[PDB]
Amino acid sequence: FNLISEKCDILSILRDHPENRIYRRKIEELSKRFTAIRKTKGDRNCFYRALGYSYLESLLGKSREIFKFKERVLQTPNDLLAAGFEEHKFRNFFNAFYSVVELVEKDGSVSSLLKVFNDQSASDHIVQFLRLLTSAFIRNRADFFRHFIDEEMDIKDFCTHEVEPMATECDHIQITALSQALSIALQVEYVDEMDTALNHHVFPEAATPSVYLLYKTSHYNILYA
Ligand SMILES: *CC(=O)/N=C/c1ccc(C)cc1
Repeated sequence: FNLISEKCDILSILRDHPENRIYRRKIEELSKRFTAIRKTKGDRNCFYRALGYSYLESLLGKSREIFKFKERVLQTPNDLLAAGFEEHKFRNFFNAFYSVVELVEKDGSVSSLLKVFNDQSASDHIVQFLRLLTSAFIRNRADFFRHFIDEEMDIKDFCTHEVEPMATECDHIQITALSQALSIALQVEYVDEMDTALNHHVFPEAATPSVYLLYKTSHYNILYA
């Protein structure tokens, strides 16, 4: 369980910030709204790894939602090809993501899903697939990211340097892009060391979330409502 942990009580993370007034206040508040947490390894891949695991976990036992997600995943090779990725270079990463989706359908257990995401090889193939898909979806919608995010940014250089490579950190653009690319509704809770309100953002704005993440000390952990 070195990449994604077992579930722990929310108040168990007080020990990560001992004798810190502001962290203690916000974790106590968070505990009023959430019951449990899973921790992720802080290796620069934790956003992709957390979102991937938590979203597939939320599908277990839901036969219609699994059918619809499988249908979308089968079309993602077309997104990658439209953005200029070559099939023989994405094949190994697509095949690893499709395999874990069939595992959700066929096997249906938390234990089996958690083993794949703690297997360094399988888990890293999954993360690399999610990074390529994020890149593709941004590149195919460059005017949308320029219009609504940043009219001055260089989209192709940004994807090359800050999306595709393993261990590169995320920002709002990557979160928005992967959310839209797989139709995943997610809520991020923010815990920083300023004397401010505990606050959250939902991606996309309207939505009812599937997934809850805690962003704290540059790190994304998984929350349970
Ligand atoms: C999301 C992820 O893997 N974060 C890792 C991390 C932890 C701490 C710092 C300072 C940078 C990156």
